[PDB]
Amino acid sequence: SDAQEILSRLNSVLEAAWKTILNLASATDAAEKAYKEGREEDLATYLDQAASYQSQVDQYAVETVRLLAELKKVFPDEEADRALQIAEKLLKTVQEASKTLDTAVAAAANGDEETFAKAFNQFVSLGNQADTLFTQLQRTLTNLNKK
Amino acid sequence: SDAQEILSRLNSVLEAAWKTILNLASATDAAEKAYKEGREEDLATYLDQAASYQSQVDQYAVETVRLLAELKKVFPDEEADRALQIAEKLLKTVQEASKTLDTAVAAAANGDEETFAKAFNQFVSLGNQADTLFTQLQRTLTNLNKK
Amino acid sequence: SDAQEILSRLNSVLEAAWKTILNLASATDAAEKAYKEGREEDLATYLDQAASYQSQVDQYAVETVRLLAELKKVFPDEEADRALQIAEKLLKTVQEASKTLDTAVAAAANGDEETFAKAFNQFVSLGNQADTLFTQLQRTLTNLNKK
Repeated sequence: SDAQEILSRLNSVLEAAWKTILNLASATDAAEKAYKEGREEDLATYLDQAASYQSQVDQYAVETVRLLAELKKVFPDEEADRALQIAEKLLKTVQEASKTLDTAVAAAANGDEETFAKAFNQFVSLGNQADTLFTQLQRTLTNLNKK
Repeated sequence: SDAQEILSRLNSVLEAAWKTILNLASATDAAEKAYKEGREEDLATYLDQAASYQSQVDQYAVETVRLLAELKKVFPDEEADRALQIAEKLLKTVQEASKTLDTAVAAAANGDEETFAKAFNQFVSLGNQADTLFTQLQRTLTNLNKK
Repeated sequence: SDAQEILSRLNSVLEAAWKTILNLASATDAAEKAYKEGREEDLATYLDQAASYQSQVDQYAVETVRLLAELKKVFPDEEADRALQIAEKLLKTVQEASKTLDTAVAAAANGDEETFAKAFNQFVSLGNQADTLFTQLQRTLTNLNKK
């Protein structure tokens, strides 16, 4: 409650989430390299790291929706509803990435490399889509904090 | 990686997975209660806890598949193939539980109770299917262990 | 140092402690269920989980007492002293709960249902006393926060 704690907690969440997204991208790049190189044990380690980071991204995206949902109850205006709709789409995308990574992780564990490569590429694309939404949300929040 | 060594590592993973499953069940029961009692914010915390334990169960289920896939490489076939098939099904089921719990967590944050309830009930049912597979897997492994 | 950093730290602590109190309630519910259903290994796990959350509650209560005393020094306030005396009752209560839970853990370990049942019932009751004090504490901090 009180929009100013909410907006400040939001900025902290998004700052932590961006770091997690960067770290996830380093794990993703490492996994792709290990796959190309044929190093299956390395790939397993990098996928497990990626899965861990993705779980944190998902958690932060959940918290982001919850904070903006609260903001919208406190100050029901067009802006608040727009910011919440972006965050809800961000959450949908990151959870779609999580599902796709799960498919890829299972396929690599099973040794089904065609399923793995397809799902892993879908996972990379969804991350890039999530990044676009993340930036959009940041721009909207700039308008809501008003310096 | 001898066969006796792999089988030992498996028994330890499944021991740890069972404890996580007990934690997941307590979190699930608590969420159901908070849901029934209309404690929105309490439910949110219990869903986050369930989601964390679920991700831990999924990681153990991945590790279990990886270990059995390795066991099938040290074998010229055995009841390894059957254990691996069960484990792969267990992983698929627990990942479906993660996917449905994600949907529920998002619907709860979005304030969409119909979508929450449908997904949460799917999550619970997949947990029961996973429990059956986990018990089946333990029974299969006992026959591979030789004491 | 500076009444506002102390207040924001107290805000963070009590928010973290409320989550821990939820986790304690879920473990307690789970132990009760395992006890009623006669699943002694499940019960032993859930008592251990309860004890862990209880001790985390204890630590947050310690930290809250220390922080309120610090606030009383640089922002003397009859609400800060009110909060401190509630926080100190809370600490005494949650410690008492830890003691009775220990008695229950030991009773379960010894397989002594008559000691166990008395200790467990006292533990649940103390947890309720603590929940009430925590509510009062929350309201008092809301007063101090003075919007």
